[PDB]
Amino acid sequence: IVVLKEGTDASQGKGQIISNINACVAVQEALKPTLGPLGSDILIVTSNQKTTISNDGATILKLLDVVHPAAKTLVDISRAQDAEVGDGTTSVTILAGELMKEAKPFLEEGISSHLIMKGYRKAVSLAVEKINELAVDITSEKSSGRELLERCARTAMSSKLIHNNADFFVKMCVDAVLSLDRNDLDDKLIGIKKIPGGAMEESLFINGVAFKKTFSYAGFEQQPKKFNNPKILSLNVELELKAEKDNAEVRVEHVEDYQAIVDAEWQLIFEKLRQVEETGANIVLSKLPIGDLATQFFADRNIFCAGRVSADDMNRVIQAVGGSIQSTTSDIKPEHLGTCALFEEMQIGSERYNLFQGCPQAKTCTLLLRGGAEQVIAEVERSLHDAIMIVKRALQNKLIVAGGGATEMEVSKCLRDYSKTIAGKQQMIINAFAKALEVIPRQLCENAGFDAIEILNKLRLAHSKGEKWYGVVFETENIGDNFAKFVWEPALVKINALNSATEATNLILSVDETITNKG
Amino acid sequence: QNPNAGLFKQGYNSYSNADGQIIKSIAAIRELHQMCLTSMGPCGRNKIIVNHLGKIIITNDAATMLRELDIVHPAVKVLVMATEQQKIDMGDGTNLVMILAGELLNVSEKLISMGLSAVEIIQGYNMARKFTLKELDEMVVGEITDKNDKNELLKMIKPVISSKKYGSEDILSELVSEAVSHVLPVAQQAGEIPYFNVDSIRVVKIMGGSLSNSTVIKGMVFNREPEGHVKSLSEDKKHKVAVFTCPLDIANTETKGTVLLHNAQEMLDFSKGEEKQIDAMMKEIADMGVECIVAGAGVGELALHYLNRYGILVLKVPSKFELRRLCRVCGATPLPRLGAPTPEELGLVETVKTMEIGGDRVTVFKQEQGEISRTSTIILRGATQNNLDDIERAIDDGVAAVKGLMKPSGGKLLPGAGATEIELISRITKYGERTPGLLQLAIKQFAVAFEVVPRTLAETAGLDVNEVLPNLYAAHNVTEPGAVKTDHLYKGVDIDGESDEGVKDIREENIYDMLATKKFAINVATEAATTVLSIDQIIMAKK
Amino acid sequence: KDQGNKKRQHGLEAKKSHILAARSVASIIKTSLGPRGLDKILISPDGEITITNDGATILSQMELDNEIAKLLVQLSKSQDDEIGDGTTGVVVLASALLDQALELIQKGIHPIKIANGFDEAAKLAISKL
Repeated sequence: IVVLKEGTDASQGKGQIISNINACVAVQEALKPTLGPLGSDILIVTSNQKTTISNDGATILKLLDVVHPAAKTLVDISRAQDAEVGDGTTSVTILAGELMKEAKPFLEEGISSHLIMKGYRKAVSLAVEKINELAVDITSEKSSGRELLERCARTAMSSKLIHNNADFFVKMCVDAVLSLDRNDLDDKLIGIKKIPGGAMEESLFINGVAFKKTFSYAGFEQQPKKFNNPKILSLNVELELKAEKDNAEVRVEHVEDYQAIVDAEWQLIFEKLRQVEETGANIVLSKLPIGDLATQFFADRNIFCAGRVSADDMNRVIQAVGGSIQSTTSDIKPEHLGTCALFEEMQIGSERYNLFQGCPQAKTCTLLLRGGAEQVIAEVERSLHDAIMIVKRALQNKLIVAGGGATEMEVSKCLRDYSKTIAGKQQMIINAFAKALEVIPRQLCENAGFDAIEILNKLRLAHSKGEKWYGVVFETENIGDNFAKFVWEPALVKINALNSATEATNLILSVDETITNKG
Repeated sequence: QNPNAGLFKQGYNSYSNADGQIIKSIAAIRELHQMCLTSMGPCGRNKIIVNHLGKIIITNDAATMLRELDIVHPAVKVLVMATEQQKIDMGDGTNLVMILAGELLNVSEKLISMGLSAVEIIQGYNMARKFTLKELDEMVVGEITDKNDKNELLKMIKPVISSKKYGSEDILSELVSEAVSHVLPVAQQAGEIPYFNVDSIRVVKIMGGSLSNSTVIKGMVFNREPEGHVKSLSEDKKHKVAVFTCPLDIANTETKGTVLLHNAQEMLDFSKGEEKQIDAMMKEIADMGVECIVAGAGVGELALHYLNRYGILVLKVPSKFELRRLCRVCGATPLPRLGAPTPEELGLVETVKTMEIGGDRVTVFKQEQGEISRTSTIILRGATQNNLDDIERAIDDGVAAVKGLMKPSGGKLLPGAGATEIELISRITKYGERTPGLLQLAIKQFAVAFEVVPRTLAETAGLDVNEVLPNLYAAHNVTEPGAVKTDHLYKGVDIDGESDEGVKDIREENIYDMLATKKFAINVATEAATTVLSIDQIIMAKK
Repeated sequence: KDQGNKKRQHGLEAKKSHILAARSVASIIKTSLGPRGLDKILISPDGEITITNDGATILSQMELDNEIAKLLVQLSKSQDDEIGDGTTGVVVLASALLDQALELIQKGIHPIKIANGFDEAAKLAISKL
């Protein structure tokens, strides 16, 4: 009659560890096509009904929301990969899951997982030491300031639809990173706006901030769109004649009183409307719509206004001209105003776009992209995001290691020799760790269409011949040196990946039982 | 067609004891016993606990598991209550009670299958318990002088960090021992007033850095910023602090006293009223020597203006739980009214400043070598927020383990790492064959039940049980030509991650178990095993 | 959260299901492509019955949960603003490339080589026109 769990499912034993292994393979198998710049993209449909397609492991695992506890640990460690580094969230989960696959036959042989986890901790400790030996300090050495940024951005943009126009896109990509303080570089500070229509090579770089120009209200052919030093005013409240929401009940029996209450509704609005002119600002920006009466009164005094501007764009305006948002039109102070070097409304893409240009106080920028289709430009923007992260980390981190299979093979190469000196179960565990490091160069060839059998075996040949820098060429299929091909990643990525993947692996291998309470 | 007999109560399922119901009760414990076998030890395993609120929890401590599990069966429920007996009176040894009491019932199945009466089984363990407690008093090797030195505290804390957080054992030991020595006074020949409360050590954490960058503060740290324009106090000694329950504003009535507004003429008088009254009250506070005012409630705008001209640091603590421990450092008392900072309610603080911890600015509360503090703070740093929270749970259990070092005979120690359990095997079996009667059956099996502790640590460490265990038995069996026995009391169970021909000694790493922890664990494990053996049947009713 | 109501198509059986699903949606408007093409009866959610061969109307009136077919709707949505008369022609042409891609998958050719193959195929055909 009595029950221990009161109907709360709890399972233990070696079968629970196997169930944790199958969960790590399921998460790995989903991220395998998303590994590498040429890797395939995953189709994810969230319960929010927003269909997204991306290859970035961070965004992928955040939108899946896997309830499985052992599989959720691989998601939590991927968010740590997005925190400590921010790049490589796809490879850290695949490598951690591969450690679960290589530890599966050891569980059937009767080898305890604690000796397996202890073997990885000694393997990573030797692996990080080899990465420090593979860390090459380079700043001005055999490279200039311009060639270091350009030649590294061309490789990230290679094998893409932008390959032919890459010469123009590297110039805007390098100038985008140099437009910000090299001490603190944030990808969020670089704005990117997609412009439908037009040629890809005609894209422009804006030093200031731009937005969509969502103003739908009539009164056009006025309010000149080109200003030299406009005074930008950030507004909150609603200046439209006929208001959005509220109202009032007024009972009057006279005809002159009918026109009076209509003029009263006008005078109450015109009061705060005239206070905008008393500030003497040429640009009026508000997150709420600016009605026909307001845009007409601004047209007579030659004041430009745009309503219903996104909040994300208004925050960049504050970071551009150094202004501030004031709630009312009365108390507006002079320091809340701001000014740019040039203001123009561009018709590029058969659509009107307001832009601020030449802001000396701007901590952010905006880069416009053009193309024949909105989906193609989105691929250009994401291929640019991969190029920005390489250019950004090049200045922030001067210690680099050869990527694209180069470093992955050298770490796996030496640990096979280090395992010869160690005897016992730890020898087969280190050999399994070095074998688990072979999944990274493998999936890079499988996702790009290259043959995994020939290229990997040929890579194991020349790399064993005394040259440590041989990677996998992503352009023309062959083995080659990525140090010459300029495939570069900082040493902190390879160190934090081996530390985070083994950590998440050690947390899952240490779980004998999963207790889930229902309620 | 088939009638029913034996159940006269109501429609139920009747379980007679002739079917081995007492064995089925132990079998239900064996399901839970195997859960604790992967817990104890630094090589133990962590269990994923999904809370009923949809929260993921991964921890080694089994007391959290039993708290999240809802128990019905009595033999398991008594072990849960027995775990609370070990959890309330001590902050360590919870896995010792669950594993030992489970094995005592496992070896009892051989006596039950033999036909030995349950009462005669209980009588055997009770006589063997008195033989064990007599040995546990003689198993004591060293004892701490209560010098409270840092190195002396490391000897106690080092084995406590083990079995919970491994690899941080040496790093966390320097962090915990420093915080204990701050709130632990050095005194002797006084047993009237208890010392070292659990609340004496506060633990905070922040993302970033690692355990190497962690620091220990001699006082409590507040997360809130110095709202007032005075960021920190001066270098003058003994700054007076004031804790006010009433918010900082114009003087009001203790009962109600809500300010109402009617006409704009009153608002002009309310402004000037708050200007003169606050400036009059805050000036008298500064004249009495109080440079810091702790406000448990809100602070007005004019209250900030006048205190900044007097150089008084404004510090707000809306949490009443932090104010309770705050009174244990300086000694200040909260005042329900405002304007009368009685010097008996005023405290003393050496230093109040603002430090940057993990990128965020925090205002601390601390002292240097004066007006001894009963509350300390451990600032933890780490890259993983989940693992950093588990370190906090390991430190909090380490603080409650130092509580066992107080007056109730906590200085004496016994060899740990499975060294004590092996010697008790030879001592009890010596009493088994020596004591005549049927008790020799249960007494000898009582010593065999201690073989689970060395075997559990060996199974979790991946070591061969067919090797370490028989070598550990021969390690304590020697022939000494004399009364005093020698050679080796120090052979334990081996923790190796890098092998080692044979086993090591306790004297090398100084890893031991406390007497107050071991002696209390034996009493709880036997009473829990006695309770299960005392139940030969169950009775239930319709809910 | 909510492990149920989540399906995953990956690897072998995913590529075959994607092409056949896009073929069924394309086979709808194949017979509607031309000057002689056949009409269809479309029923609005309010109950109004309309008969038209316009592809922009048929693809918009059709409510489908297929994500691969939603990409076909986005294909006709972007070209409708640019042109508007190639609605039914671009989907049949794209599905014809998918039908030939499915045959290449069965031959052992990776989808990346197929995508790079159709890319050089368009650049060559544009130069000829």
